[PDB]
Amino acid sequence: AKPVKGVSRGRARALAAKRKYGHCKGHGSRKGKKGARTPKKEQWIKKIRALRRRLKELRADGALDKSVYCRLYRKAKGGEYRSVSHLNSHLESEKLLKKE
Amino acid sequence: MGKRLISQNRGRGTPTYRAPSHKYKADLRHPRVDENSSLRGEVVGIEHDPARSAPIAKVAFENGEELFLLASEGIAVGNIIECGDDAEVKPGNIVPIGNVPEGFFICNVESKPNDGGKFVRSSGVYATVVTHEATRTAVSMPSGNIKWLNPKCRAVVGIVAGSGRVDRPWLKAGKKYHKMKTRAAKYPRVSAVAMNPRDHPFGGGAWKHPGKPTTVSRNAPPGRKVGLIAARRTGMKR
Amino acid sequence: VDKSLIKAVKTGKVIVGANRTIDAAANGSAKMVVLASNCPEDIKKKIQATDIPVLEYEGTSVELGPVCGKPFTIAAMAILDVGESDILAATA
Amino acid sequence: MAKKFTKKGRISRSAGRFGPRYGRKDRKLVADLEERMRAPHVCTKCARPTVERIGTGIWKCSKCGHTFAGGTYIPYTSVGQTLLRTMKNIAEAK
RNA sequence: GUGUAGACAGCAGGUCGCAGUGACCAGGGGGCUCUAACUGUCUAAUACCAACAUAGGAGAUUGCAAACCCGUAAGGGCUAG
RNA sequence: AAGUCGGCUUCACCCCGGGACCCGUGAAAAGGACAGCUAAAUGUCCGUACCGAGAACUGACACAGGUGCCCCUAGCUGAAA
RNA sequence: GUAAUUCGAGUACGCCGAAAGGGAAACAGGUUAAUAUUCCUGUACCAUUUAGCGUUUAGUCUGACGUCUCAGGGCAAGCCG
Repeated sequence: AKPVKGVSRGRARALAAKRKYGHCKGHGSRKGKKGARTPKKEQWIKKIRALRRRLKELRADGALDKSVYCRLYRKAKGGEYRSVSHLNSHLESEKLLKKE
Repeated sequence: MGKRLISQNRGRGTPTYRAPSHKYKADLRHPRVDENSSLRGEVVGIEHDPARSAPIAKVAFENGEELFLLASEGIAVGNIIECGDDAEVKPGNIVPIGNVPEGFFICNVESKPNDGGKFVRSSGVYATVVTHEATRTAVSMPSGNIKWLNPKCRAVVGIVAGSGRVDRPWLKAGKKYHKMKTRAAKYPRVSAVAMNPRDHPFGGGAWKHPGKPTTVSRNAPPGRKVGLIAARRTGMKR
Repeated sequence: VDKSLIKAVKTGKVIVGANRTIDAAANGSAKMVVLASNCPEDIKKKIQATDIPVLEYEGTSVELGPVCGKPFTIAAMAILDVGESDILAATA
Repeated sequence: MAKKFTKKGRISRSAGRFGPRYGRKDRKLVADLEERMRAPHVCTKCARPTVERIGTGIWKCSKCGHTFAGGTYIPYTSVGQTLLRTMKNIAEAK
């Protein structure tokens, strides 16, 4: 049986490495809609899950009592915070953490 | 023989005009009750009736019989429905219309006693008890006519559930198509003036018009009784 | 009565909720149980037979809460300490 | 708490799913019926607004499980309430 | 930078060509009228239309052993209404 | 001949759960489970090749049509079959 | 019923109606020129029946269900070291 002649993938591996680095992926390479390339429900799900996990860890370690935790959780569900970094920045700015 | 009309096809009973009887839940009628007897049952579920687009009540009676009943307004699961000459005149009970006070709302009214319930059965509207006499009792129908029935004729106390169903406009051909899928009625319907003369008395012509008066005699034979049948009058009320 | 009913909770021990009310009736610590117009009787006829008095409220469990200061609904409201009040006398 | 009710957005309501089809009159009728049906309805068994339509004419309480037959788009109709109040007046009289 | 991740978004600088969605793939647009509201259906094999249908509006018959209709009849459709 | 390991992703397949709609409320019956364990015997009949289509069907044809389709399809580019 | 039938609606009792609905149970490898979950090797499973050992919980559940949308977990295929 003659050897199978495959399809080599090295010149796709190099491009994949560059794309991981963030190159070869500009506007002149994008061809699907923004939304086909990044679904909005997926974006929201990851954002809200990150915020919720952050609030859960805060209330677990004791930096956040239940009264302000409820309001912060509803704020996050309402989209007041861009990300965990934004949430932490708001917490440190308005001194919501029960520092000791 | 200019072709038979849609009415003659329906009378023939072809599949295009037959009801999808397999889609229906039950032949809704009052439970059979011997002379001077009663039976009590409990409502176990409220289901949708595809043959009526109205709720129906599933009822388990004392005698081990499970039966579908025309549901009245406010009938709830777990309610005890009584059927008898001595039953409380209350919503959902099956009582003779001679024991219903004047001005009360009834539905599912038997044409004759023990008939099973004939009148006032669609979703929402009712009949009113007007007068009582020794052998006759009068009810105002949803039509507006007065019907004299035997006082022993049974009826469920209340109105039929589902009032206001026709209040929402169809809004869409397919909306009504989905309802027509469950009924024998042909949907959609071609106007007679759009047909050829072989298909209807009104068909044909260089331009659309019946060509003859649309009020037809009551004596006209089948295949000709089309348009306004034996109309007392026509037009919008003056 | 409009103020006696409020003062019974303002200056008195009560436990709201059917579970805690049934527990109080079972263990006797409740002077009585106040039940709304919508509370069943399948379990409640036993506490009726028991020496724990059963008061009937004039309104539903939804509106029993606001008159006793609770934002929620209350069906069984067994009282422990009448306090600065004679709600037991009002019941019976 | 609700949607972004823009300077012009308060007309279509739930009939915004129909676009420019079917006419303002029927769009208004359908929207009003949807609003009335989606309004909260108090349960006659527990007295709290948890009655939702489960089907054409079937209404169920999410709290106590009380299920009953009512109007097609409204749990309680004026004719049914009139009948109930007539019988209540009779019962009070006797 | 976001995200647990897959990935996605964004930035700074350098640089080549006539041309960087480089091939492939991939709306031309606007103004004024007639007509039908619209999606839909149609002369399989010359007519995909303004015709048919449609929701909406109106009228008529009939209380059910009904109106309407099929059968010579027995008996049926509408009607598990 | 090696035949040992890790990681990522995962549709269009499997399990599970939630929500919305009604305007078609979306079948029935056999069978199965709820009391069975052990050991012997029995389990008959029919189909089964091959094509399933730009040559195995159908259209008189080795016919550019039509005929069930797949709950069939690998790498790169690309939203993507 | 019909002049009558091989004709005719309905009712009663039966009986059929799906190789894509429901459904008791088998897999991998090898073997031929052509068959292979069918033959061979290995390892299983199901049904009744017989004999022994024991027995109802009985009438319930399952079979058993629409359209759209979405979460979680897994996985055939795919990809990387």
